[PDB]
Amino acid sequence: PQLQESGPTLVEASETLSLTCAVSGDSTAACNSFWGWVRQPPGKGLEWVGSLSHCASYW
Amino acid sequence: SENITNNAKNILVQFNTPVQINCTRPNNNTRKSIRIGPGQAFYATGDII
Amino acid sequence: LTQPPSASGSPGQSITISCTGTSNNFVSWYQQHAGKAPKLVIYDVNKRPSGVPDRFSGSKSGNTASLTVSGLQTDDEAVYYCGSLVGNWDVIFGGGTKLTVLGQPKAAPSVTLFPPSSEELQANKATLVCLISDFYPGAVTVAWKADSSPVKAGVETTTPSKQSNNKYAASSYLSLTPEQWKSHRSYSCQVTHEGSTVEKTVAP
Ligand SMILES: *[C@@H]1O[C@H](CO)[C@@H](O[C@@H]2O[C@H](CO)[C@@H](O[C@@H]3O[C@H](CO[C@H]4O[C@H](CO[C@H]5O[C@H](CO)[C@@H](O)[C@H](O)[C@@H]5O)[C@@H](O)[C@H](O[C@H]5O[C@H](CO)[C@@H](O)[C@H](O)[C@@H]5O)[C@@H]4O)[C@@H](O)[C@H](O[C@H]4O[C@H](CO)[C@@H](O)[C@H](O)[C@@H]4O[C@H]4O[C@H](CO)[C@@H](O)[C@H](O)[C@@H]4O[C@H]4O[C@H](CO)[C@@H](O)[C@H](O)[C@@H]4O)[C@@H]3O)[C@H](O)[C@H]2NC(C)=O)[C@H](O)[C@H]1NC(C)=O
Ligand SMILES: *[C@@H]1O[C@H](CO)[C@@H](O[C@@H]2O[C@H](CO)[C@@H](O[C@@H]3O[C@H](CO[C@H]4O[C@H](CO[C@H]5O[C@H](CO)[C@@H](O)[C@H](O)[C@@H]5O)[C@@H](O)[C@H](O[C@H]5O[C@H](CO)[C@@H](O)[C@H](O)[C@@H]5O)[C@@H]4O)[C@@H](O)[C@H](O[C@H]4O[C@H](CO)[C@@H](O)[C@H](O)[C@@H]4O[C@H]4O[C@H](CO)[C@@H](O)[C@H](O)[C@@H]4O[C@H]4O[C@H](CO)[C@@H](O)[C@H](O)[C@@H]4O)[C@@H]3O)[C@H](O)[C@H]2NC(C)=O)[C@H](O)[C@H]1NC(C)=O
Ligand SMILES: *[C@@H]1O[C@H](CO)[C@@H](O[C@@H]2O[C@H](CO)[C@@H](O)[C@H](O)[C@H]2NC(C)=O)[C@H](O)[C@H]1NC(C)=O
Repeated sequence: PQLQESGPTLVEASETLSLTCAVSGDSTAACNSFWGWVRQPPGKGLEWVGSLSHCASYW
Repeated sequence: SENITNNAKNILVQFNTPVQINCTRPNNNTRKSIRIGPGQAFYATGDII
Repeated sequence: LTQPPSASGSPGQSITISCTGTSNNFVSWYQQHAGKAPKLVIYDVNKRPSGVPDRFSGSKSGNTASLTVSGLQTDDEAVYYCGSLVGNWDVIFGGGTKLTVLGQPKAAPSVTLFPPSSEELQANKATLVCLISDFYPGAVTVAWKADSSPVKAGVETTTPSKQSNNKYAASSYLSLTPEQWKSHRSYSCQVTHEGSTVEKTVAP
């Protein structure tokens, strides 16, 4: 299982930051785990971004 | 009712307005589809997610 | 979640780092080597993952969660973060605890404070830099004050880095306006290392 991040390393202010992770060795369809992001500002602590999953319920 | 004063006979009722009822299976399931051949395949109940 | 800023130990000794604010059992700890990605060393409190030594054990008493590392070694030197589920689905992380398994010997930090220059004031800019070095462990918090009251604005502090002599060093940058620099006579810079603090002050 390997996670490879990709996208612009340099973005201008007030613009839209876009990043894409490419998974290898596992399926995003799998209901065993959620997929999201965690950002760590330079020389600072870990901050949670968010995660989602298509594996739903009846509502 | 077939016989009303008789308590042994059931009483059938007919509604005016229909009553909304919801019945769900709050278990999201999977099918194993195990192979008990030749040619036959049984559908087992897998784990509940 | 509140995680202690620093933690130190000699090889073979056992270290216990705490975390508070966890009302649930969803507590988890992480290990991040400097210049690398974080790795999960524990989950569901005490339970261990694959390829993780027995010497890492999680524990939670009351509202306090605790990690314990016995038999310290070189590869254990890193920053340790704790995290847990909160409320409905949100998750938070602590400030993290920096644990160092560096070679001997322990030593008090050293502070050298430089006031803005004359050429710098000509650019209508004022910046004071605190230089802290030669300390163990490698985690130090820095504070700023003006005359008496503390300064909460313009503070930039960065994670320390190891030197050639194996002693850690860090620098905090305070950028303000020249108006408030000439008005307030003295500027104090407080550097807190393992409880004890080291202070420096400069006035024009
Ligand atoms: C209960 O639990 C189950 C799990 O047990 C949950 O089921 C999961 O539900 C999610 C959500 O729907 C599914 O994701 C969808 O995937 C389909 C494609 O599915 C096929 O491919 C999957 C991947 O296969 C690959 O990986 C596997 C594993 O590694 C590998 O083995 C395989 O070889 C291959 O390499 C397969 O897993 C999948 O199999 C499933 O279905 C089989 C029957 O087909 C069944 O036999 C299997 O057992 C298995 O269950 C299948 O082969 C995506 O197409 C789909 O994306 C659309 O749908 C979602 C909502 O469902 C939507 O949010 C997306 O935006 C997207 O909708 C857009 O695209 C559509 C066309 O692609 C289009 O029709 C839509 O109108 C829409 O288009 C519009 O919007 C977009 C922007 O959104 C716009 O760009 C367009 O222009 C347009 O305007 C889903 O992502 C899982 O696959 C499924 N199964 C599993 C195992 O996870 C279930 O959700 C739970 N809850 C309930 C209530 O059931
Ligand atoms: C659909 O469901 C409904 C209910 O859900 C079913 O309705 C049931 O229908 C059955 C009929 O099969 C009823 O049983 C019969 O009841 C009648 C009437 O009994 C009542 O009234 C009697 C007299 O009342 C009058 O006199 C008094 C005194 O003055 C007065 O105060 C009153 O206001 C009124 O003016 C009472 O004697 C009687 O009380 C007795 O019975 C009670 C019930 O058991 C009991 O609780 C009391 O304590 C007391 O013991 C009651 O209040 C009965 O007359 C009739 O009896 C016949 O059938 C039984 C078998 O069940 C049999 O053993 C008897 O011998 C009798 O058969 C005589 O009459 C036949 C017809 O004429 C005749 O062919 C026979 O040969 C026999 O006659 C012979 O003997 C007499 C002397 O004994 C003689 O003169 C003749 O010449 C001849 O030799 C039944 O018990 C149920 O009551 C009723 N259900 C309810 C809740 O009421 C219906 O069946 C269902 N239908 C379908 C299709 O599903
Ligand atoms: C129902 O019991 C079976 C075992 O009889 C479980 O299947 C095992 O699941 C574990 C995961 O913890 C695997 O390590 C084993 O290899 C599995 N064994 C077999 C024979 O499949 C199963 O997980 C249980 N129900 C579920 C799916 O929750």
